[PDB]
Amino acid sequence: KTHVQLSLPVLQVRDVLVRGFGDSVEEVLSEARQHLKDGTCGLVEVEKGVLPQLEQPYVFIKRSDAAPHGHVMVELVAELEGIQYGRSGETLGVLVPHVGEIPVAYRKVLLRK
Repeated sequence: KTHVQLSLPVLQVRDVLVRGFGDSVEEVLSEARQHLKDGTCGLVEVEKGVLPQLEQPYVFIKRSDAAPHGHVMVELVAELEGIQYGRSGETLGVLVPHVGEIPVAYRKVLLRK
């Protein structure tokens, strides 16, 4: 399937134990896609002071379209030292590994895979 319905646990930035997916744009996009498939991917909602508490490169989910079955269509865009790899809509949040942190909410998304 080109798209997969996912429900992503929304984590508070200060709870997050593993604050990024790796060390290159290509690795973080790779790791993010693997964790999304394995159901081991969390979402942090981006506000003032969140991104400096996480590790670059960042992986964002961005709205790819204006929402089947409640699931917002999203795609992945990475960022490293102010350069983005991908072009998409509004940020829904930053992806991080989920290692059992308690979420505050779930974000229903349709991921272009």
